[PDB]
Amino acid sequence: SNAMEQLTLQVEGMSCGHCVNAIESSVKELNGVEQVKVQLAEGTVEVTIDSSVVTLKDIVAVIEDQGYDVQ
Repeated sequence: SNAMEQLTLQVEGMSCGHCVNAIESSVKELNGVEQVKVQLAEGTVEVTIDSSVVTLKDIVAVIEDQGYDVQ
């Protein structure tokens, strides 16, 4: 990570526990993502990303494609 920003995404669509693993990897699998904190009960995912590699849009695009609404 060259430049890691800690971003917290509010997530509409995680009603189940399997969603946790799904979305966390959906971000994590993306090269440039450092760590992901998927908070199922809170409806937020706090991700540390290297914005010198992965973009914010990349994160959102993949997450929503997996079936989540994130702001």
